[PDB]
Amino acid sequence: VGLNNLGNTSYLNSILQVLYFCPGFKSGVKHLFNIISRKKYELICSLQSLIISVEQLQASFLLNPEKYTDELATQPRRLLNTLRELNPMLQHDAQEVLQCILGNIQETCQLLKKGFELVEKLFQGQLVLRTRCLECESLTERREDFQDISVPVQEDMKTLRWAISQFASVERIVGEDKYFCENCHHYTEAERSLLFDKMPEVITIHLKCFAASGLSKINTPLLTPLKLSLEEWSTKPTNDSYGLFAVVMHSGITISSGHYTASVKVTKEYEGKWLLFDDSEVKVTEEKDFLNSLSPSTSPTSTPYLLFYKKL
Amino acid sequence: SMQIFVKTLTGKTITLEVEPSDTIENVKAKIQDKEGIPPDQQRLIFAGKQLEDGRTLSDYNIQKESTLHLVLRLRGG
Ligand SMILES: Cc1cnc(-c2ccccc2C(C)C)nc1NCc1ccc(-n2ccnn2)cc1
Ligand SMILES: [Zn+2]
Repeated sequence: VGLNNLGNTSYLNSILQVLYFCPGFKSGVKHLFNIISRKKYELICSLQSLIISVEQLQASFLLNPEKYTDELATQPRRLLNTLRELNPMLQHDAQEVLQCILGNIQETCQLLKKGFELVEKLFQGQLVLRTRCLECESLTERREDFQDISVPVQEDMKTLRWAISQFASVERIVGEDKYFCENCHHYTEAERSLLFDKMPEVITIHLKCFAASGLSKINTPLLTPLKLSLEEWSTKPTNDSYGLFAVVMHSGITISSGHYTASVKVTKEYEGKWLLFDDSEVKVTEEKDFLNSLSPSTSPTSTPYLLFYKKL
Repeated sequence: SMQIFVKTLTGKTITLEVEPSDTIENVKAKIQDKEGIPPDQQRLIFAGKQLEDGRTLSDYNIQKESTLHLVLRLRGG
């Protein structure tokens, strides 16, 4: 169809498909849109236009699938125009696009303040970074915000729990990377560990599916679980667990080009299924079937790149 | 002047000796010396914000034990 041009911005489409199905994101955008309307800002205005456009498409898809194909091709130019205005960025990185959109919304909220905490409540957490000098055994702490967790995918079949351990478990920095202890006034070996203090509603895992010797893409994925618990690396005991609801995958043999696809979970009959977005095509999938396709044992061509977990 | 940490592509932490007045491109040159990744292919994230070239470390309130996260660009379209 005429929607074939959708493929060019597949980095943006995957991020906007994930944000549309995030719990509370489109409610937060509407709340900001209402405030801006009576204030009389383009990012909020174009986002609300996109959400209404998708809402009309989604409603038609549910009720009359035959006329969904017609309406999807009735005015494709309208949909493509709002994506050109909404693009915050060639071929680009999906995680970088998400960082730009979320940063733009955050700046609008802060400027509007001077409901206004949409990004912070949804995507922003807090880390506690501890360093322990192996000579004097003194502890120094740093507090840093985070919006997403960057974990490795190979050591240099592995699970996501191994990847987070590489991120947050105690690491010993030695040799050329000796810590400089102010107490010892000397270079000493040290142990670094990361802990989660404040927890966002949505947990984003940025998989480093790329390596350096010269840069190459790692096609082998990790064993992604449906349930995620961060109690192993948390400052306090928490019974809160997280469930996977969105996956952004990258197809290609290199890091310099490829295609982005997004798989999201519906939260009727469709509730509990996974929607696979491929340019202009949408496929409803069972949770059992989608998870098998993610298995590294099947050698998927689409490499998982971003995982999204919502608090239960 | 101060020693910051960088988490590399494999999750391993390396250390950098930098100045508060150091530009971002200067830090990327220091990372290339230890990791071998060209500065144009590097993305540095501090406290959830990507560090843009032309700014300095003092602009981002980067202190001694601050941790930068090093990621690449996985381009797609
Ligand atoms: C073809 C297509 C591709 N992208 C998107 C889309 C979705 C969300 C946010 C942004 C976008 C685009 C515009 C960037 N939407 C599409 N089609 C509409 C649609 C929507 C929902 C469903 N659906 C089925 C069961 N629950 N919802 C079915 C069809
Ligand atoms: Zn010491």
